[PDB]
Amino acid sequence: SETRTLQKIREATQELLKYGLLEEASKPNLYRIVLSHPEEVTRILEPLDLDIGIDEIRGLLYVKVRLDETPAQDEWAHPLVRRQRLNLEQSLLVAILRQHFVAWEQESGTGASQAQIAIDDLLPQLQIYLGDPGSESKERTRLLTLLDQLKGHGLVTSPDAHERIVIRPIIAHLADPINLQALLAWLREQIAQQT
Amino acid sequence: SETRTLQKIREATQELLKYGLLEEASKPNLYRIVLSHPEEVTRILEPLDLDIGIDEIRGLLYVKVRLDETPAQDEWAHPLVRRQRLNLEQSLLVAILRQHFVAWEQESGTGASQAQIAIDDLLPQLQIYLGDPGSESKERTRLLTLLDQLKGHGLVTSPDAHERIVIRPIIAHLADPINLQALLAWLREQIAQQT
Amino acid sequence: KRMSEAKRVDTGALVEAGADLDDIPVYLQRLQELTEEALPEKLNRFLDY
Amino acid sequence: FRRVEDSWREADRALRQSIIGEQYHRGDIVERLLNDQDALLNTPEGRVFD
Amino acid sequence: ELETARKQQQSLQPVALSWEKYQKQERQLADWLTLESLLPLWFAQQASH
Repeated sequence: SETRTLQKIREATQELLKYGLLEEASKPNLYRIVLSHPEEVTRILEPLDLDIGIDEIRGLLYVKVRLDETPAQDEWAHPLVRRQRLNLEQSLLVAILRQHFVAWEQESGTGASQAQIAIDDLLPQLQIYLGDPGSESKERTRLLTLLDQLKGHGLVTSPDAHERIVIRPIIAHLADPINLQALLAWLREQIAQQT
Repeated sequence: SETRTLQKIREATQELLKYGLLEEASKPNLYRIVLSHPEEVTRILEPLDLDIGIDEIRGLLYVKVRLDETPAQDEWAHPLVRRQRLNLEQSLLVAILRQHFVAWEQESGTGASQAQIAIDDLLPQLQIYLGDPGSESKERTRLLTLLDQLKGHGLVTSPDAHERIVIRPIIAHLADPINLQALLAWLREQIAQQT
Repeated sequence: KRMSEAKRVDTGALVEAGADLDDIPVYLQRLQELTEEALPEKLNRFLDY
Repeated sequence: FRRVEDSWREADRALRQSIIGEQYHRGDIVERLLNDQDALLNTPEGRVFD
Repeated sequence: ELETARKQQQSLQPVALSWEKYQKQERQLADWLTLESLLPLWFAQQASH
């Protein structure tokens, strides 16, 4: 009786849900299709109490919860969404990436040029606090494992041929980095005291 | 104004998605919510290329891959499903469990859920096919490995204190006799491969 | 009369069909089956085991 | 005694195997068990036990 | 189970017996109805000559 949803809208919505976040530079066709059918996409997602956030300046689409406004769960919890608490090393690396992404977006534009940094450049920032793990191979293994975990979190790309990663725009879309700022202040204070 | 789905409907569908099946005997309110707007559930899964399966004789609701304009090809390639594909020895143990289920059904009827068999009851049934590892603990480990996954698909409960399991009614449809004939044919092509 | 008497003592097989001069074939098939198995004639060896 | 246990386990295994076969009457099943019972009055182990 | 199997097998025997007996007269009836059909023709064939 009732007509089916359009094929491309269904496919793109499922694609984004699978990936959480996506780029026009990555898949421009789905990007434009969804942005031409935002009402349809949100209607597809609102029964799930989900929705999408977008950033045309950096060229990113991403999911977002659309529950009823501010229930008692300010530390929100959603059935279909299992939450995580990344570890102090993961949080440390995220803070490092946040600071250098902030710097890049000034010296290279707000996603005008995709934010980048070299492995040999990230490693010193970690070494400020963690110190030398014991060898260059150990340093690279540590940073690469953490970066891969972040990539699974949809935050960074794998290093290029020049060992330069690309930072996804989603970093700018974190909710409450004030915790990250406090954590970084604590880290710098500790290393300054422990040196 | 907005196309927001009613909160109870969203709750029921979110739970159904989270676990993929819903029994009235366990969660009657959500089951009756689903069967009060089953067309709504269909029209919400239709965007996702998914469909609602209903078996009121056993008071059960489960989600099943829909046919797109392409019948999902190998439907297990559907983007959303988190699990892998089913595969043979799981089918063997499913057949044995379904044999015991149909025996129990003839004994006391279809809609109930009291069927059970112990780890040692299971062990000979598979031991026929799988050979003897050399220790009872090893074959019990094999069986528990199978049961963990099958519980992951919702077929069985966890190994209880008595080393028994409870057959879930959904097995009536995974072991769909039409699908059993299709699998018998597939087994014949496996023979051809062996040939 | 005889079909009805058979129905009285049956358990599970004659339950299906009725009793008329057209039902007869089912009865004879059941008798043939219960003759193939030769089951009723194991009795006095099983009472030993 | 363990060797006798082996015989009875093997007989149970074979009986279940044959039951999965579609071809046996009720008589076949109920008679093969008695044949087994008399089967294990022959070997030295079974004779020892009985 | 053995006991009940024997009990059931008893009943159907006279049923088969009576079925055979009934078939006897059933096949017999055709002969005399055929005689009824044929009777006028024999008399007429004699009568013509």
